[PDB]
Amino acid sequence: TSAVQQKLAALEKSSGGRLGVALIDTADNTQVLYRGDERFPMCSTSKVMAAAAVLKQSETQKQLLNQPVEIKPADLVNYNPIAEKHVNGTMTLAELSAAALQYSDNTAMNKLIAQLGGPGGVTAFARAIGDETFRLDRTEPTLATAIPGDPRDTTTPRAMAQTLRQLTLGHALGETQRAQLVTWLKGNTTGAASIRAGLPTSWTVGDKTGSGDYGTTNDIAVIWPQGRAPLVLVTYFTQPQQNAESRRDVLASAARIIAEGL
Repeated sequence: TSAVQQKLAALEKSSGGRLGVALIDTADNTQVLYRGDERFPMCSTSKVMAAAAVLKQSETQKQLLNQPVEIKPADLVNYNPIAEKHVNGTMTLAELSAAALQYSDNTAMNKLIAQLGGPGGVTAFARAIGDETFRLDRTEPTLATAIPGDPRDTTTPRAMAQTLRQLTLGHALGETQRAQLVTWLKGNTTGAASIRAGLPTSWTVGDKTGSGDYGTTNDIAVIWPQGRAPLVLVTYFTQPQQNAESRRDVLASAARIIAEGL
């Protein structure tokens, strides 16, 4: 048990919940894992796979991001901060992807899932890029029920870190697509209290957060320190009480521990 793992375990013990961490240090290809093969509910971190899948479609359908998609009243779900602005109108697939990734818009995620043929089409893209662990089973909002022990809509911290690496640093997408995905993740508006809050302020970050029932609080990030090779960090957290409060501080603290542990 490494020093870093002792500090993560102590964090977890202080928190009352269950913590999952994976780091990939791309310089050494070194990894640090904490509960690294346990399943965790993904909640909105799954939007990264869905958006990536659509980007993969756009490598042959070249104007696909420009395609208008009607937003109907009946499309609206539980959390639609961008899409309620465009009801009885349209949004493009790039707009929908941005809304999903940068504001965690759930109606936008559902449009991405639809474009891929259902939750199975998202899982199909994960299997196509090598990830045998991720599984998306539901649409929003039910994918975030985060019920303890439920395998639906889960991944592991190990798998998700490998996937995020392959998507943002490793050629799973076309270079136009990848740089889109990076732009989007760097532009996330919902991550300031999560991984970003635990990292040196000179480091550039792209991230996607997630949140659900059972106080589920997640973040996945690609990290570029100035001076050294980038890192991928995945932090998942979930709690025993169905109505538990969010704990983005845990994710920040987990990130600080990994950053100080390099």
